[PDB]
Amino acid sequence: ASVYAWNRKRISNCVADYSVLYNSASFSTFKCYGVSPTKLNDLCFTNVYA
Amino acid sequence: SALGKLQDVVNQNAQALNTLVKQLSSNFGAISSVLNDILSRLDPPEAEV
Repeated sequence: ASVYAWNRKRISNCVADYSVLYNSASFSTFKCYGVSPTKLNDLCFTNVYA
Repeated sequence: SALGKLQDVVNQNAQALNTLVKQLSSNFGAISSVLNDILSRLDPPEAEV
């Protein structure tokens, strides 16, 4: 979608492997603010939104 | 209220301990007041801050 109508998707009831996002070189910017990128596999979340 | 002088000292000491324990719940401007949460969420360069 365009930036004025940005698409928001809820993520819930799943086990997430974030290691495929860090180890992928396709992303020019992979920048996390309130959490370390390498600790994402060690934590549990709710209210996940993309 | 006959023994109020001793009870004041007991209440002051217990209240000082309760305030000192309560102060652990404050984050003081950090992201969290829990050290385990910070150590499990952040890399050491920002977890140090």
